[PDB]
Amino acid sequence: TRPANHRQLTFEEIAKSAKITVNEVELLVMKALSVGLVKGSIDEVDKRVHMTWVQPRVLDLQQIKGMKDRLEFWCTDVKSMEMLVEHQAHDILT
Amino acid sequence: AVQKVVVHPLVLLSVVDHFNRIGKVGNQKRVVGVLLGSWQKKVLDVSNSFAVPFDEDDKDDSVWFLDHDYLENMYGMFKKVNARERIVGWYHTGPKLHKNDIAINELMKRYCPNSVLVIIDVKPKDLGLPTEAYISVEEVHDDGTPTSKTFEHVTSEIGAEEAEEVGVEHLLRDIKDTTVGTLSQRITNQVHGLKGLNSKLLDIRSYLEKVATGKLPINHQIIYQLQDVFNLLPDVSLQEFVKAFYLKTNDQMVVVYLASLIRSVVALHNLINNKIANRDAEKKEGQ
Amino acid sequence: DYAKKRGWVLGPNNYYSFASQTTIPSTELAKQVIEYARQLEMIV
Repeated sequence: TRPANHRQLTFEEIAKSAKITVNEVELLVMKALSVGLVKGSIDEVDKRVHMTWVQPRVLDLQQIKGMKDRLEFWCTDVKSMEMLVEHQAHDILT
Repeated sequence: AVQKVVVHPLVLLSVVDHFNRIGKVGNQKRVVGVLLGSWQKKVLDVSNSFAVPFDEDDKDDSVWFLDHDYLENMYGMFKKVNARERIVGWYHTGPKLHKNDIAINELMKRYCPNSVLVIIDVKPKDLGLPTEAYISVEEVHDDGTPTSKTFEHVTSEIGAEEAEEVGVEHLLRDIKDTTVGTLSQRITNQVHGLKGLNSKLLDIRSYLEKVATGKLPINHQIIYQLQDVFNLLPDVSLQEFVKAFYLKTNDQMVVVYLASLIRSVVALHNLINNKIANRDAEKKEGQ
Repeated sequence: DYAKKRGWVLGPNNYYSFASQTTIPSTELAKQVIEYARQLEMIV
């Protein structure tokens, strides 16, 4: 659910999520990582769990549409930037 | 598992010419032939080919006439002409892959235990190579339907040793455009790569739109892959990545700055030399 | 009244606040390097 930008999680956040004392939140994520559902790391001083990656998950039609929105934004970025470089190098191109 | 395959210019042009034949002969829209090469190591070298009379009906898609007898006759015939040439695959001139392909690939595998199919796009493009390499692998659908005979992509590229290089580049020089200008060429490479990436993402977006509209069924595997891609997208405003980026860009600019000094000093030296020489010459003509 | 003079913020205890106090310039740097190449490249 958390997007990539701030996909960091916290022990108390997991506790408000699946019921478990903050003592064993680390153990839960421990088993999760070991089985390989996800990848990342922990910072027990900040009690913040960094999550680089999770297993691919089923998605719904509205999630499909959201992904399409992100893809469209991406493609516009690429097109704009390609056009920029092409323009500013037009004289130096073949 | 043939990881890497190198096609050759001779086979490329031969396929092109044969497709041109068929276009003149009638309207078949696709053509098929056999691909001969020495399977050196786990890297195939498709280095020659020859067409095979093929056909199919636009409707049934189960109807075709690949001639195995002709196939064997001339496979042996070319073996006679040259020895280090035992079938390794087959080419088809199909702008896109067909269902027929799996059955045809099984037939060819009947001769080559590990046969490789390749699609050669006589129609032109501007994004990647005009060739694609596929192998008929069977994978278990972890969930639901049983395993099926499906094609799989393998790293396909193009090469020539020296002689094909000479011929191709000669014809190129005859009708081509500017060669490697170093800076110019590699910037052209950058822009061409951007164009290819843009086209690919246009394609994936179009497919996603078709699915979202419901024109085709949801493929949880393709989804999995897409959200893997997005999950893999990086973060730039990380405040560590950026510091490293600035630091190393500073180093790059430092070296470029010194190199610019080199260029400027040498040019100035040239100017001094030319000026003094010209002054002495004009003095001579004065006297 | 002189707090009419923008009054800073008066902090928590009329501390009058204080002296008030990334984003890779990618496009502009790309322009700069493209320009370097251009200059290096013209026949001139």
